[PDB]
Amino acid sequence: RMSMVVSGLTPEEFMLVYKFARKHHITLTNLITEETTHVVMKTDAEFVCERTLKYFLGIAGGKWVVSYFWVTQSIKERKMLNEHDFEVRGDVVNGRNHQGPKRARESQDRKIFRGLEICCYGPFTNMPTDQLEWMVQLCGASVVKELSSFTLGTGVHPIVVVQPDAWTEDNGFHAIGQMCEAPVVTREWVLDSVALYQCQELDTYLIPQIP
Amino acid sequence: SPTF
Ligand SMILES: [Cl-]
Ligand code: NI
Repeated sequence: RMSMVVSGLTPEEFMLVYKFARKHHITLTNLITEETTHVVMKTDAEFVCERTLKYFLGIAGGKWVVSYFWVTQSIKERKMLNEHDFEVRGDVVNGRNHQGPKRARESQDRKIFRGLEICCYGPFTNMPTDQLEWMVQLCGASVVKELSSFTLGTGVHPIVVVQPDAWTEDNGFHAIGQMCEAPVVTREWVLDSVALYQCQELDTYLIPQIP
Repeated sequence: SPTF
């Protein structure tokens, strides 16, 4: 049935969602899981939100990603206004009008990471690796833990995702192409890809690999 | 929550 988590809300706001939840017998939880069906986002008048992990895992799961205005309107009209009319068009990074969650809900038989082996390599921040990993799996990638664990052959397409920030290194990420044969890119390829729910050409995200 |  219905199970929600919220993102970007204040307690009073959260208490309103609780109110909503109790009235409609909807489950409400702290952590987003398989079962989670809705992700309630803080947005602006025009349904743009910030990009939070829950935002991403929401889209990655093709769950309902709906503006907080869904809640308050329902309350304000003693009834559940269908999710359809409160979705988030976009975010403060990937554009105010990309229909991300929309697309996602509309393509679980063809996921942006069809035929991809991804290795999240090195350290990340604000987002634990396993969550980024979970993300890409929800999009149909296959997680690989070690650079050397890539499935050789051709059937598949390998990719190394890094986040330069969390590195404070010398010969670290400029030199990944030395220990494997895959394109290397920043986390932004994934997040951007998931936001728009369109598989983004590596072009813009590749990191300089030494020979 | 953190933003990205
Ligand atoms: Cl936050
Ligand atoms: Ni190919």
